[PDB]
Amino acid sequence: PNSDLDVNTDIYSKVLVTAIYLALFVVGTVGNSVTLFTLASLQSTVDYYLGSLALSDLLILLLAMPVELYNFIWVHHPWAFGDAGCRGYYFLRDACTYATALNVVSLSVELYLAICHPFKAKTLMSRSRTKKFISAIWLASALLAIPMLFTMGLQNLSGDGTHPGGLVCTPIVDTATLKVVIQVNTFMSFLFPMLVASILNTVIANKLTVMVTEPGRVQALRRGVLVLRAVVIAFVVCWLPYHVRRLMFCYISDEQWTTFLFDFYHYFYMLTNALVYVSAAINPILYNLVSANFRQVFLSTLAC
Amino acid sequence: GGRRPYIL
Repeated sequence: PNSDLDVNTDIYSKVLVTAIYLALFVVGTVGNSVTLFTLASLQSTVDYYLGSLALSDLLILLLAMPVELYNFIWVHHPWAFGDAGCRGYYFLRDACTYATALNVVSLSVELYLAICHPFKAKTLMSRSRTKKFISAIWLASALLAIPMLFTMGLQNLSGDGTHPGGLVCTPIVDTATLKVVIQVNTFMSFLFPMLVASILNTVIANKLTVMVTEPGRVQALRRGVLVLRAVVIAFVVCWLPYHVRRLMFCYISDEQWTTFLFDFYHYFYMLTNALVYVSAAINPILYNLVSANFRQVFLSTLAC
Repeated sequence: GGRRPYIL
């Protein structure tokens, strides 16, 4: 039969996750949309980074969610979006995480410079250079996501490999290569940049206390530190189970895979990817809570 | 021994 590819997650849990996804879609899409409109100097250079983040969030909510919600949560087989939709999906997902992880570190660097060397940053990097750096990050992010264009692909996992219902989107490379391509992503998009940003966020948090006479600059910095602090924490917590599941996918041996671990993996998949869409919806919520100037103008642009 | 997930 062609039931060997059926994923047996109960109907109730599917509805539960769908309700969560749809809610995070509404919160996330609206959140990041009027965030871009709100953004449209140092307060302004930071605007390009926040704008770059909101873009990486809109892409994953508009393009990745409706694809995943259909072919990964409800209808597991067959894959309906072609080979390009298979390769482009995992490409877009990896590229955005790199873009986000690099933006956080970039903000951590620039915020450090705004506190420790405010005169060195007085003759700051031109609006043009910051925009070039935003573009460079995106392109570098795409280069790092290249392996996904070759690691992923369409396979027919039916009995004889002939039945259309067995056409699924799955890694098409050997298990050894897959471990390597997953490791590189886990290191470069998660472990490495977050460890750096955490160290920077530790230094800034201490340096800020050390510093504490014309403008209300110190209030703006405090906003800058705590938002960034929350973003790093929110990024780590959300993406940690995600990377574990991917390692779990390829490091568990074939003789080790039972019917329990199979079903556990797919319920785990729901939770890990739910936190992914939380990560792409939390930022506009974070901006509103702390910055008093931003939240009111946010709601004013929301009515408009 | 048993089934392995094909979804990543």
